[PDB]
Parts: sequence; structure tokens; C-alpha cells
Amino acid sequence: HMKLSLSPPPYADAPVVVLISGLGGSGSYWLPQLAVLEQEYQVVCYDQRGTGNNPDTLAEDYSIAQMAAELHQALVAAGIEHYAVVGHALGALVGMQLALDYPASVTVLISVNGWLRINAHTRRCFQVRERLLYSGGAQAWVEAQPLFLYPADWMAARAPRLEAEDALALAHFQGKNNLLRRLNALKRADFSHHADRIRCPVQIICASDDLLVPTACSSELHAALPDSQKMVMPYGGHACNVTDPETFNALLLNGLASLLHHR
Amino acid sequence: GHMKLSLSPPPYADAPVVVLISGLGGSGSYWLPQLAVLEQEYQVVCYDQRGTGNNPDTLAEDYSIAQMAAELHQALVAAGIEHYAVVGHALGALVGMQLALDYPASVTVLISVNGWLRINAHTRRCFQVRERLLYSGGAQAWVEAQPLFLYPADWMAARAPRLEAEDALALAHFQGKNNLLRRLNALKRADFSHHADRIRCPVQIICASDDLLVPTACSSELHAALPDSQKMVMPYGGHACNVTDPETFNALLLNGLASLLHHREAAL
Repeated sequence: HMKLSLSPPPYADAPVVVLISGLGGSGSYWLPQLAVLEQEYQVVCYDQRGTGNNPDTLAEDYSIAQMAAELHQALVAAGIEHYAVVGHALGALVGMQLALDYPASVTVLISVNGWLRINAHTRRCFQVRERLLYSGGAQAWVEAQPLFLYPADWMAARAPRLEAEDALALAHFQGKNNLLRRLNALKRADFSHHADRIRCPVQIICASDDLLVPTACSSELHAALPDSQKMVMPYGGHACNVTDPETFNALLLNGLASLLHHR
Repeated sequence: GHMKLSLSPPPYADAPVVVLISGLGGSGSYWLPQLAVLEQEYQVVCYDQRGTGNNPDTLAEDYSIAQMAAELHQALVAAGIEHYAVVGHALGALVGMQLALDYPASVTVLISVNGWLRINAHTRRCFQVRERLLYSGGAQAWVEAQPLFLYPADWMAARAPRLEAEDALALAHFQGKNNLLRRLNALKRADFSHHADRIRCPVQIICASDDLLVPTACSSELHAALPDSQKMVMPYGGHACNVTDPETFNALLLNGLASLLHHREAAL
């Protein structure tokens, strides 16, 4: 079913790296990582089901299990049976789910500002953001969204870009139904008792100034996982790969190479 | 006078006075983690802003920062305080600037904590979000969102029981829709960008790199525009950086007040 964006391999049989975005679901989230990653890997990006170019009306029972299954089956269908996963936030949860359900496929896993189970803090954030959704629709959602993603100074020095992104986010808004189904799936994901079984090498990347997910979630992940390394960026926010790609990209390239080689 | 002020005892005869001016929540208790260190060297004044806390009132439609300064200033003169330092947080920093403009013979030195010259588009965006919550969900939804704009995530996440108790206090003391909206209007309209020349007293600018509500670019703007300022940037602590990392904040504040009062001795 699901459309995937496969980059050209830089050389024969380059290892595959699948990039999994967070709640916005969009493959284009990873734009500032694509050039460096395509230099070494066959990169896969995609829009998650119910978002972007994979529109759908998501069902009531929609789960992270299903999200993993959808991506994994699309990959197998594209001829990809072994792959690395780099996941952002919700995308890290899908990555963990893939490492649990398809351990013969997932080579290594990178979690960017992910978590074992949703923190009270992140719930509080989503309670505020749901309130905006219900009272002010897509416009109010999009208005608040970057305040959870980017540092203030980063955003404030980039008004023309924020304006263009705010217009894009509203025009490509995934809709109330799918957002609420995906949020539900997000909140219910709980890997705290399954982290043992995630046996592939794992890199945990987080930013100290992430407003949406406290880095204590990454510390929790790191304590629970059998084979993980944790790197903390001092700044950059939840969307730390967007705001400081120079630091992020160096952690990602070294991390991927390290994890594939300890495997 | 009607406006209640909380005066600490002076530590010695004719100790310089330092007036602490809180941000939008208006509450003198905001400064609790600074009081012990400050009272050792200064006569400290704290207060609840009119329309908030223990100075309740229904604020009128034309309410402005000019009026806020007038209210605090008159209360100070009435308590026998004619020369005083101002430490202001956010909106409080704007009141402090206003006081430096309207009562230059009184304000000895000014410290701006995560203040600004005029409201940034980013801060407007933040307040627009928060206004939506106010209008759609009342005090409960306002208070629910509030700490997200004040504190780092990790600081908050490690302190759920404290946040819960502060949220209940904030709800029971909620300044009310009318006053909040009047004070926000006042806040947004304050514009010192053409008046910075007139702020002639020594100034310290303190900010936090991780302030979500006011980007530190505002403090950089203040620093470029003021005739006599120093700027210190804390690496972490958020908008409420005196609450979250008082050990760093207090050191900057105590050293700042001493440095500024020495500048003033040379400028006198």
C-alpha cells in the first residue's frame, strides 16, 4: 500500500536506513539529513498513513503495532529486508516496535527524542495542544506546534521560514481524525517491559532543551535497553535535527557507523 | 496607601533598597528563592501587582505600564522609599524601564530579567496561544499551559508533585480574565525602543538561552540600545530562570547589583 521515497544508493549494496518522522508524519521532516545520509546509505523516507501523500481515514483501533506493520510490509514489498531505523519521537516508538516485531530485519535503531512510555510532562503538553485543536482547529494547532519543536531564538530569527512552514502545516494538515488516532496510538505505546527484547544496537540522541519530551525519557530508554549509547545535544529542541543539523548530522553519521559495526 | 508592599528589614542602616517586580502572574512570592541572599545586603521590597494576589482590583480598559509604574512608585514614596534599585522579571522589567523613564531621580539601577524593549513576534505568538486557552478553557487551561512557558522540561518533569501544588495555588489565586487581559494588553503595548536613550541608570540584562517565551535576542536588543548595560546569559533555566537555577541566578544578581551601584558611584 504505502508510498515510500527511496533515495538512490551511493554505491552498490549501500546499507538501508529508514527515516521515521514524528507526529506530523512527513518524510520531508528529514530534509537536512538527506544529503549527508544519501552519501553513505540508501535512504528511505515516507509520509505516514493518514498524512501527506499516503492519505487515509485511520480506524479507531489504530496502533503503533499497525504503524510498524504498514512500514515493514511496504519495505519488504520494495525489496528491503534489512534496514536501519532512525526515528524521531513517535517515529522512535515505531522503530522500537519494528525492532520487537521484525528483529531479523532491523539492523540498528536510532531514537531521536523518543521515550519508553509517555511521560506526564508530554501528556501535559498534548493536553494543551488537544485543547487548541478542539477550540481553534488546525490553525490553532499549527500556531502552537513550533513552540514545542524549536528553541525560541532559533524560531525568532527565522520569521520568513516559520511563516512558510506554518502555511504548509495548515495546508497539509493530516486532519482531526487521523491526528487523534495517531495521538492515541502514541500515548498507548509502552515499551517499558519490552526493552529487554530490543537486542539490536541502539543510539539515543536527545536535546537538553526539548520542551515536549524531557531528556529523562532518553535516560530511561538508555537504562532499559541492553545495547544502547546516549548522546545529548546541549541545544536544538525537540526538532534538534532541523535546528542544529551540523551537530546532529555528525552524531547521526558517527552513530550509524558505530552501531552497524558493533553489529 | 491601598497597594500593599512587602518590606523586608534593612540589614544595616540606610542599606540600599531593591524593589523586585514580578512578571505577568504579578506575585511577590515569585522572588522567594532570591530573598534570603538579597536581604543580607539590601532592603528588599516585594509586592503583588494591582489586580493580583493580595492587591485585588478590577483593572480598567485603558490600563497601562505607565499606570503600573505610577502605582508602585507612589506606594514606594508613601513607604518612605525615594531611591531604589529595580529588578524586574519580564513584564516587571518593562515596569522597571518605565520607572527609570518617569522617575529618573529615584531609580538607582535596573536589572532586566528576560525582558525586552518591545514585544517580539515570538512572544506575541506565545501569548496568542495562551489567550486561546484562556478564552476556550478558562483559568484551568491557562494554568495547565503556563509552566511550559516558564520552565525547562526536565526541571518540570522531575517535579510533578510540586507543579501539582503550584497549579492548585495558581488556580485559587488566578488574577481573573479581566485583569489578565488588561495586563497583557499593557504588556504588548509597552514600547521602549525610541526611549532607551532616556534609561540612563546602570543596567544589567540577565537572560536564559532556553527561555521559551522571550527569545534572548530581546536581551541582545536591549543591550544594543541602552547607554550603560551589561548582559549575562545563563545557559539554562527557562523564562523563570531565577526559580529553576537560583544558585546561578543569585550569583549573577548579587554581583550585578554591586557592579551597577559602583557604576552609579562613578556616574554620580
